[PDB]
Amino acid sequence: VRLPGLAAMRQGTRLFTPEQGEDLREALRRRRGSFQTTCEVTSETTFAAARRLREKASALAALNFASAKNPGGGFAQAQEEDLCRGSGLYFSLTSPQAEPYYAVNRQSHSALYTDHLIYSPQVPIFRDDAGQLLPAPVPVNIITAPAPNAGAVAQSRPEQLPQVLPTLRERARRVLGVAAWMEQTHLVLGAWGCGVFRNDPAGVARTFRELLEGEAQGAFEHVTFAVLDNHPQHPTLGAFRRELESLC
Ligand SMILES: Nc1ncnc2c1ncn2[C@@H]1O[C@H](COP(=O)(O)OP(=O)(O)OC[C@H]2O[C@H](O)[C@H](O)[C@@H]2O)[C@@H](O)[C@H]1O
Repeated sequence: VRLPGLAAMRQGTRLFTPEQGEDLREALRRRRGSFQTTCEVTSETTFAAARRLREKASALAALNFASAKNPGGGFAQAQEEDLCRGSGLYFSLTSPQAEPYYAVNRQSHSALYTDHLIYSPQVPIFRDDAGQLLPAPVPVNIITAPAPNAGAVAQSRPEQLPQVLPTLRERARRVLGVAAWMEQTHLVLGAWGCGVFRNDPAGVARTFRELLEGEAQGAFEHVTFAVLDNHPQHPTLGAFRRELESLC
């Protein structure tokens, strides 16, 4: 039997095309300065921070560290795979209205990818990190967007190297712009493409904080950076702790 909430979420899945970029900027403009934004940095999984926040959250959204080319990246240790094995996210990402995001990214033939985003609303979370069922499913909105593949740019098209950071900065701006357009109050962010995509975890942490300090200042109630780091040296998490300290 089909799981509860899957059909409503798949039916409501929506694509933001790159020609909507100024619609998303204006939504950020219009929402600037609405609250006192509290921003933590934690050790939890994206979905752990989600299930924590949901009882305080009018409008909960979390960022999927997405593959540009096939839904779920084709599945092993990555965040998007965490989200799919424990939620109905995959049923949304394979929806018909989302096909253009995967189709155009493939035709792009560029490691920086395009500026399409997938908004999946009310995605049921069914399991915790240990993998056990949940009493009741807890729903979360998911913005899906690929960070530029810094690793593939360096190994395949170094000419685009100077474009990695601008690309990541404008794309992060559209992610917050989607969240503002959908009037979301609580954002679960993280180490967007600092694992398999090889981006510099210091760079994405400061790019986030720059926008949270400028264009997106006050735009959301509560931002949670849920950076999972199992490596003993803890360099990813330590980069977001270090870089987000002034803003909290
Ligand atoms: N379950 C998790 N929950 C929260 N944070 C996590 C989790 N797993 C890892 N992190 C942290 O988030 C950081 C980045 O996790 P990554 O998934 O590599 O995102 P990307 O930007 O590199 O590219 C994702 C690609 O890899 C996949 O194949 C996708 O399909 C894409 O093709 C990790 O280093 C962790 O510190």
